[PDB]
Amino acid sequence: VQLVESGGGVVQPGRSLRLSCAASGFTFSIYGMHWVRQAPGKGLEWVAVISYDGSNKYYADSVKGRFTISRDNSKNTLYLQMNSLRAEDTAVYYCAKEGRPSDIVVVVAFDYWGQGTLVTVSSAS
Amino acid sequence: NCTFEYVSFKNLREFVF
Amino acid sequence: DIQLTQSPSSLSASVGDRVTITCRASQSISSYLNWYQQKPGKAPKLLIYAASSLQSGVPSRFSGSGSGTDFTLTISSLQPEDFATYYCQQSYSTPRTFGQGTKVEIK
Amino acid sequence: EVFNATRFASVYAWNRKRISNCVADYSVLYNSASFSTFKCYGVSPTKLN
Ligand SMILES: *[C@@H]1O[C@H](CO)[C@@H](O)[C@H](O)[C@H]1NC(C)=O
Repeated sequence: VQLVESGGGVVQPGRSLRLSCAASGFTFSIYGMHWVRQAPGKGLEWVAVISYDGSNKYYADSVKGRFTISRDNSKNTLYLQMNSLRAEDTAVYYCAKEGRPSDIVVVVAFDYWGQGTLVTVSSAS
Repeated sequence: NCTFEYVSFKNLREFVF
Repeated sequence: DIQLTQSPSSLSASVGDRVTITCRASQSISSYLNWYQQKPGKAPKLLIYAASSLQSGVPSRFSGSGSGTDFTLTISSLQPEDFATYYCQQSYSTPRTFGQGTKVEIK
Repeated sequence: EVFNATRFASVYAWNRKRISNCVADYSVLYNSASFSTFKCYGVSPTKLN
């Protein structure tokens, strides 16, 4: 099971960016997918979640309206469309998979993480 | 070593226990 | 939103000690914490799910317990590699949230 | 009555109260949510009633 993240880099405030997480090693199309971000030196902050089929999408408080999560079950790739970027959005963003370890499936849990990608919202050159 | 509890010639009384 | 607060925010201890980290929820979620171990510069690793089940490959010294609102993560005997930041995380309802983090350092 | 007793005893002297010959509404306990932890190991609280 592998989650390859990409799409990071330097973005000026107010522009947009798309993050990608390529899924392999498991049946992607049956699992929910999460985005989790970590501001530099800060704690974890849940970002967005998408249902297996992409019909259901929920977002955290700080990103409603600006962030759009999407899904491609054919390429087994997860995308996070971020818009109206601002200074506070600078964070190392993780894609993550639902997962449940045993039979306590009434736990629906959290599991294996991608390596994480850094997004810097800055006007610096 | 103790358990639950319950509370609640002219004549002949007959009891079958 | 369901708020999860960890205490203490940090603690110093030595190898072999017994440590206790508590996460308390604003509302009863009744079995839905998940405990992770995070090291600086790398993604977190899941430790305990349903607040009491040990995830495969994690040493048996890690233990979680509780239900409802009061929960505990316990490591029976510390080793050098266990000094790290630990987050609780609820899954009862959306939006999913995390605790603020508990850092374990060397005394 | 057990939960709403004005004073509970100290932890060392744990009072043991025996219950019998009554119908028990576990569900009313289950629905009540003031109790911070309603942990169950032996039997699932739904089946308790
Ligand atoms: C109470 O019952 C137990 C049963 O194992 C017995 O060992 C004990 O002696 C009893 N107490 C008295 C005072 O006989």
